[PDB]
Amino acid sequence: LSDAEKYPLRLRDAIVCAVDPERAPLSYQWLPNRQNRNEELPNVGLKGDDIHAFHTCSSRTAEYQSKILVIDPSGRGKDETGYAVLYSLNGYIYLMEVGGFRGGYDDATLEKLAKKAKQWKVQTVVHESNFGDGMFGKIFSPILLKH
Amino acid sequence: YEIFPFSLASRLSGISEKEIFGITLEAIAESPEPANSDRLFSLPGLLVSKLESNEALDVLSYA
Repeated sequence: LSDAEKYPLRLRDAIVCAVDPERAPLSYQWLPNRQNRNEELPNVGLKGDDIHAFHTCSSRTAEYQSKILVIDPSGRGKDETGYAVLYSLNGYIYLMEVGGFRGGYDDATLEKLAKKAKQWKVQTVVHESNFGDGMFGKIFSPILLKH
Repeated sequence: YEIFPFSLASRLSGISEKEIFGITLEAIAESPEPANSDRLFSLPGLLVSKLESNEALDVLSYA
């Protein structure tokens, strides 16, 4: 059995919590245990990957340091455009939305992305660039600004 | 993506597309700047309106 190196990434090694949009605790401590385990969330992971909350954490809370939206635009043919929403504080990175929209550079997709940039009150938009394409930023920016 | 809608401009102006490509090529021939790679790999798509099919097959076999 190759089970210890076949898959590097396990769901056991991350903290799951119902975080607050304005303040968050400043540190956490990790121990997977039957007290901390979730049992109701759907779980696609391989056998033994159990979703766990934190064990103990600080009582001191503050607002986050930085807030980013990330986009992977669709290429040739039909595929979903990917996106993600992340904040940071000290050594911790917080993940709050991931998903995708299907289409091209049509107004519906760009409208939805601009509304999503509005909804979480993000601070910077980041995207990948290749081949000297040069289109997507110039296309997207005049649509974003009204939101 | 269509930065410039050739069909709409063609219909409104009364100029065929085959002449718009000529207007572009004459301006390319007179310009003093050197061309870059993205300009060079998109010239056959404009020159292809001039060629007979028996010539375009030779261009394809060369490419």
